Amino acid sequence: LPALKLALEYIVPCMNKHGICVVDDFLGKETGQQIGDEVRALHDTGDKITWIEGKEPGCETIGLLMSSMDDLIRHCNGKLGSYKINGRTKAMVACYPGNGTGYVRHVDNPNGDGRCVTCIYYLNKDWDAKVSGGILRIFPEGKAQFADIEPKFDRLLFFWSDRRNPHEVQPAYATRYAITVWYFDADERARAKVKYL
Ligand SMILES: COc1ccc2cc(-c3cnc(C(=O)NCC(=O)O)c(O)c3)ccc2c1
Ligand SMILES: [Mn+2]
Repeated sequence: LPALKLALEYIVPCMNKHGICVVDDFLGKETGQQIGDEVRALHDTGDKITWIEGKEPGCETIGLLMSSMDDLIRHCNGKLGSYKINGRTKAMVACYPGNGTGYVRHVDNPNGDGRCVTCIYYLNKDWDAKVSGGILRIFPEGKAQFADIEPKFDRLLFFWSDRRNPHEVQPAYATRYAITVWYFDADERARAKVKYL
């Protein structure tokens, strides 16, 4: 699907209706394999998370992914709830070493630091939840039933960052790589800037 078709006909209505969106095969085997090579390079060369602006040497494919997310979000702007997106963080590359680690139930932005949307990219090739686990569970503002998201390769996930989506990362018994970008709300972020100082 083209960027604006994907955005308008899927991500926008889907975030409004559920607040959680998954897009599979986002960039294809070739681009995704390259992204994975770069991430595996970052970790297998040498703080289990690192921040990438996208123009660093060797992260050019990562910057490509960040740019693609940006394109989607540009097309969603003004249609994603009442938020106006005017910026985003750098990309956080995250590693779960595979020793039974995870992340306890948490909320990304519970103190109004400006982040509304969370964007995760999964680079895990031939990943079996049964054997390796590492599933992300989102409990969408209650909603009676949670959502289990496998970190399947070339998968792009969006969800609201505020209290609406509490989520946990179930223990990982294989090495788990992902890339996360957060998108800001203009007004919330401007109020946050003043409070921090
Ligand atoms: C010390 O400075 C910081 C600043 C921000 C940080 C954010 C996270 C974080 C938050 N959420 C998730 C998550 O929900 N991941 C779901 C998934 O991977 O599928 C995650 O993996 C990692 C961890 C450490 C941080 C350290
Ligand atoms: Mn999180």
